[PDB]
Amino acid sequence: FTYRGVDLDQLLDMSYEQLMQLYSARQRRRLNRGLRRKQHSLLKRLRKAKKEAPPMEKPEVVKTHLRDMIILPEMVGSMVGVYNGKTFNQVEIKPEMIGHYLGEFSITYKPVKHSRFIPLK
Amino acid sequence: VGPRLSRRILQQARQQQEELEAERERTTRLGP
Amino acid sequence: PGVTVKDVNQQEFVRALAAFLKKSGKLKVPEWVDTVKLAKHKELAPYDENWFYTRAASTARHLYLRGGAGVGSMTKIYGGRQRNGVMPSHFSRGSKSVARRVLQALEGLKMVEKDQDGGRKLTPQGQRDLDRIAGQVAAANKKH
Amino acid sequence: QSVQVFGRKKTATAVAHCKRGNGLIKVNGRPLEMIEPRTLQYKLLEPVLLLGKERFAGVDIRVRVKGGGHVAQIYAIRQSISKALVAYYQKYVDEASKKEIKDILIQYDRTLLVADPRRCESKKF
Amino acid sequence: LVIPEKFQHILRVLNTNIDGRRKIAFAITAIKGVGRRYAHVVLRKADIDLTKRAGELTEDEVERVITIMQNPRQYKIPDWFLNRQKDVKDGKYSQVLANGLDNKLREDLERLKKIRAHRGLRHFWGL
Amino acid sequence: RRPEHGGPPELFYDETEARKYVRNSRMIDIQTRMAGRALELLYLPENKPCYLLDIGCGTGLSGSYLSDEGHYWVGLDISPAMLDEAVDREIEGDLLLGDMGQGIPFKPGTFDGCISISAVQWLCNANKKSENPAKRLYCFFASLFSVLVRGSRAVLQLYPENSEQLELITTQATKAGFSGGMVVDYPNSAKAKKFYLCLFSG
Amino acid sequence: RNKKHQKLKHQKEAEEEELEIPPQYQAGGPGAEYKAKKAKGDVKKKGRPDPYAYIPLN
Amino acid sequence: DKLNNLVLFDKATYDKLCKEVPNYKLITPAVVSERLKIRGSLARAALQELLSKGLIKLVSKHRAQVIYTRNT
Amino acid sequence: DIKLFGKWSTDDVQINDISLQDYIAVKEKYAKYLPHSAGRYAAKRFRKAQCPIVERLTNSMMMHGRNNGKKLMTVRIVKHAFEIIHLLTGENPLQVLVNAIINSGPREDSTRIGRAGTVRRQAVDVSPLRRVNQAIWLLCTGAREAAFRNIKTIAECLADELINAAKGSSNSYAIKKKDELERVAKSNR
RNA sequence: UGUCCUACGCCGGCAGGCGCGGGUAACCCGUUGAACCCCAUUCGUGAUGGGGAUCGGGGAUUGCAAUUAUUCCCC
Ligand SMILES: Nc1ncnc2c1ncn2[C@@H]1O[C@H](CSCC[C@H](N)C(=O)O)[C@@H](O)[C@H]1O
Repeated sequence: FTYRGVDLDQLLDMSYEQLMQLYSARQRRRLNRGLRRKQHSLLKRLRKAKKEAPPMEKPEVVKTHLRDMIILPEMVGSMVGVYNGKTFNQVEIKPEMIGHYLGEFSITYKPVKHSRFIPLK
Repeated sequence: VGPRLSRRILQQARQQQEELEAERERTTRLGP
Repeated sequence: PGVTVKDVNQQEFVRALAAFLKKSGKLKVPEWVDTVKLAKHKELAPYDENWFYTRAASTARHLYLRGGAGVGSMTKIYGGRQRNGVMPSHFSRGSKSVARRVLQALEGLKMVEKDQDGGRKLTPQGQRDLDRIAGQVAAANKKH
Repeated sequence: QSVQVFGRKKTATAVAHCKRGNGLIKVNGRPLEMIEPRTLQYKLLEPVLLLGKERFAGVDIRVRVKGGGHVAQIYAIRQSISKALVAYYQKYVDEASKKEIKDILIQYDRTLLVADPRRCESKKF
Repeated sequence: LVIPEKFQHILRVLNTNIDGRRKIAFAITAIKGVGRRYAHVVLRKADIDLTKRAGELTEDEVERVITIMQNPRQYKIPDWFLNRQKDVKDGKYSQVLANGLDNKLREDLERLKKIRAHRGLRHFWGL
Repeated sequence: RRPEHGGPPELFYDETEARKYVRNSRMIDIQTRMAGRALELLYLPENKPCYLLDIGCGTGLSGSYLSDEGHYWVGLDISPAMLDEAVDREIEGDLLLGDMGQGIPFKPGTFDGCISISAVQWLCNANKKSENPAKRLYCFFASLFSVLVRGSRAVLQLYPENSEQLELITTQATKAGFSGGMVVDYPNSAKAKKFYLCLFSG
Repeated sequence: RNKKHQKLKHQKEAEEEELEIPPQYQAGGPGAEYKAKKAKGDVKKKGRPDPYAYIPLN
Repeated sequence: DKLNNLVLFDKATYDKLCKEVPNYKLITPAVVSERLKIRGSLARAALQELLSKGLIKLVSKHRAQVIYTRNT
Repeated sequence: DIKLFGKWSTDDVQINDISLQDYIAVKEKYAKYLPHSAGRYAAKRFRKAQCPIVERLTNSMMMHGRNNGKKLMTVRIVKHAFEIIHLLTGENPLQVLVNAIINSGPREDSTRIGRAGTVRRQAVDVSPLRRVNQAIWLLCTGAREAAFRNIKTIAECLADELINAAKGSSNSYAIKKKDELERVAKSNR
């Protein structure tokens, strides 16, 4: 795997201020406006859930409503169940999921899935 | 004619008369 | 008795003035003179690859006719109709960078100078140069 | 001696000033063979082509035009020019000459001395 | 004028048939991945007259046009002028024309499918 | 406003009109669609190659549909240009340049069914002085009744401009021996207002 | 105003048919359930097939 | 059917136009295009080419319509 | 002398039909430099008969949507068509237009009448003003339907339509429409 | 119509940024340099330089928040 020519290890080493130079324009604008208290809270929660995970299989489920959360490179490998309005959907955090919001991975609507008269006399 | 058209015509005629009549540092020191 | 710019056909004036400015060779042509659309409502690049000379000549003529104009006035003047897809068309101004570059190049020719009341206007060099080339065009057209 | 008249179309208004001269005829500082639409060029020269250049040989007229569109501006120009000539031959030249001039101007085109009373209608609630 | 003796009616450029009985700035546009504007700038960067027809170019001008086409950045073609500016896997300013566009669209849709985002799932439910 | 109001059908549908007819994309779609409902409304023997009569074939649009269904047919048209372009489309069924109001020239009891798409509204307007709307309609309907195998249904898609048109058509049909009625599929719907005079001969 | 136009256009259709009927007897021998209240149009039903209109000939 | 007007001059077409065009009593890009099977740009360019040799008389010129005639 | 377009003489123009003399206004009182006059010619009945007939043709070229109001375009078309007509036939295009209108006007037409279901055609005569109107309208329609998708300019097709209608040949759209209208009116006496 | 309308200068190719002024108004935008139109160039009857939808990538702006594309720009 590589993202904009940059591998995951130095992505985790990559700083917050010039992480915006590989992200997109909406992405860069959002990171310039700064993450609020809920996003930092869920960052701490994900880091804690990754903390006491046993080192052989994936950590436990973290459930949230934060659909406007962006996937950051530190989240890669977390088990996040995001709300769609009715239920929670659990998703892997893959390395190539970096540029997309969390709310894209829990669709809030179901797809739409939708005898002639003949006279005898 | 009516108000607006006559007003524009009067301004045009006044400006034309002025620019036919047409064809330095202000006096900081009062004395000659 | 001297023939004035206002007494001369304007399109032949612009053509001869562009030829004169290309002949002088003192215009500062930008590097991106090839790779730019002149406004956002355009679709293709101009076919006339010496478009900078014609635009500078037109700008000099416009500043002769009505001075005190800045960059925004030049963007209004060469603005046009944008066809907005399947939406109704609208009016969109010209690109500000092209107006700024033609104004600064004509200023670097000593052809155009700033004024206290606003943007750019003509130099006396500019006025008599336009009068001389207008005399040339009037001789080439009215006397023939 | 000099006069000043006006002519008009829907919203295009022209003011013509008429003075003694040699036959230099100007609108906005430009000759009448330079006003932008050549397709209506003969609409500009109609008093010239009817009345002859000899009757224009001793007069200078300067017209300032504002408002309207291209066609309306041309019509205001020709109306102002014809009214200026009529006014000059009324005030300072004999009456009878103004009579045949005003006549021939009427039976060619009646609008050359009177404005057209047509304008855009309003919309009501 | 008249026909030259070396007029090529159909050119084979990037596995694409090019009708020689067309202007060069639009015969290049006939290639996928090249529009009117990009064809105009690549022909102006090659110093080639745009009044001149496509079908009777010599081989040297055709090869120089192609070398500008797969190498825009080396010939002062600006960075903002390209199709794929910041490629998601390996960020480099590029211009894919014939088969690269179809392929790179295919793995774009495949990446959208494999992460199960809304856009990929919706577009592959669309057919 | 209406093609029928223009005047004589032959003079109206000239070479220019014929060219524009096959060029019209709506014409193709709506006519094939109407011919589908026509073949369905008339109760033709199921799984049986039928023998229908195209009273108004024109460009052979309805005719080509019958050819695809495997039903052999014979065309009838007053427009020479339209029949020329129909044979240029190479339709399977035979054609015949004749007038409906004049009379269909076939043995009584020959055609099992008859397809008429937008052609009977032209018979209610006397384009000439000799032309008599009532008589023309009656004669056509009587001939059709006989020509049609006694019992087979003759679907008649029409575009009435008023009630007088429909009234005339219905009376001249019922008194000629034609029994049945009219199926107005989607009656409230205006873009789908399809009047089909279903007329069995028995 | 166009609604009354359309409605009694259909009424004149019906009356002219009903006045055709008696001389038809002498000299010789419609979407009501498919109307939508909320809107102009033609709504499908489940018990009955797609909308139609049968006016039999005598 | 589909028109197949030529984009550059063949030998026979060039010869017949150079010996037939200066007497039509009507010279216009459209008419020479439709009677010589020539695309309009090539017909236009041939027309100012023939005007350059003095064989063709211009009577009026416009951005939409330029019209010629024979010399004598 | 007053000449159209600075070139075109109106003294030799004659009308060969006595019906249309008072309704085709090309004479010394109606001789104008341009077909652009912007007069109030439809504010009262029969006023438009005194219009110059070139101006009527110019006003009737402004048809089908996009071309509405584009009168300078149509006077350009008229000027180029007159030049093409002169350079083709060698004779004054004003007489060509007058003859085309005369040969293009329907002299006998039909009227749709009806009582109940019986819709028929009754032959009636055509007034000279309506003769001029349908002649102009059919000439404009003939030119417009003639070009519309080919290399032929609107001016060339317009010139060809006036030339062939002045000759009375069957290739013109207006002549064919007049022939079929008169044939229907003759068959509906 | 306007305390958000904006003149002007600089940077960018464009969306757009920075600074410095005017306007609570026939005072400033604004002599409201609008579009059709006119002139000149290229295109030639070809679903084509007509037509622009739907899509891939990138940039910017408004907002706590733009994902199911707020909007704008370029290819
Ligand atoms: N009296 C008559 N006799 C024969 N054909 C007639 C007729 N009156 C009208 N028609 C025909 O009615 C046709 C109208 S169009 C019919 C074609 C049909 N819509 C289809 O494409 O399948 C014309 O082709 C015309 O020739």
